Amino acid sequence: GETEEKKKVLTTFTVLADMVQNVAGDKLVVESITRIGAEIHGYEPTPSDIVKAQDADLILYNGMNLERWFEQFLGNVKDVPSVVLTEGIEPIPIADGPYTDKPNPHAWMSPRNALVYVENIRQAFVELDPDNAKYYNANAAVYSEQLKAIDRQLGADLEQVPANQRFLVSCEGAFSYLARDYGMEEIYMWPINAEQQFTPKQVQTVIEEVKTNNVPTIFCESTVSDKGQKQVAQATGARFGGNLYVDSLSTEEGPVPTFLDLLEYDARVITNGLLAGTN
Ligand SMILES: [Mn+2]
Repeated sequence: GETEEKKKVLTTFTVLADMVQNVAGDKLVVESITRIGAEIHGYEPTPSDIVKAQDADLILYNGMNLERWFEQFLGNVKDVPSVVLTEGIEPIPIADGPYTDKPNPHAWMSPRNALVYVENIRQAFVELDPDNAKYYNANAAVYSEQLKAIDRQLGADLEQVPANQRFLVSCEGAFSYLARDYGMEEIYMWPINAEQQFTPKQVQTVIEEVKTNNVPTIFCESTVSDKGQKQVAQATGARFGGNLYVDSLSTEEGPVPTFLDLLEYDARVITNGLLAGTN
């Protein structure tokens, strides 16, 4: 009597992938629809993506319209349970552009929020695989504990840059939750990823705001263009920080190979970017 196989949980992108894989341990086999630095807001699902979902015992997604392409994707697969890892989180509405004041989906950029992400991942696993409950709870318990610990570090990290200098300018406004948590003023080229290609007025606005605040370093993300941000960089003298990570982790090489890494790093390169470097 063979013990049989392990459940297949599918997730929309690489960040959620690392989160779930940390609550599943070796009990479940986790897979992610998208591969590394890919625009996840409007990714087009290949046939393989469709077939996977069909042969997956559970599909976990962010919700809050993060993966605009989900509703459709899930539409063409029979009864494969689906749960939104975002349930419980009180959203921050979008500022402008299309999706005017709809929910900002980037809630996982808030360690405080990441905790409810992990509770829901946990709950779905005990129902999906009741036998391995113990493990999932032991995993989540350990995982939750690290979130809290890094949360302390994040807060103790950003409070360095004085209150009236805590300006986090970026490409997409994905760091809104991280900003609210650690009292920062956000400055972005566009609210959320959409029709996009942004506009010269959006970059124009970013151009003045940086000046009306003397932000020494400005960043962008590893999933969107940097052609727009750099302009504001070499036309405002602000130092162009590298890429911050939100909608996708990185490789085994490079930084941000794990979500927890993602938090420590983003904030770490943010804190010292707002410290010196005006001229
Ligand atoms: Mn995004």
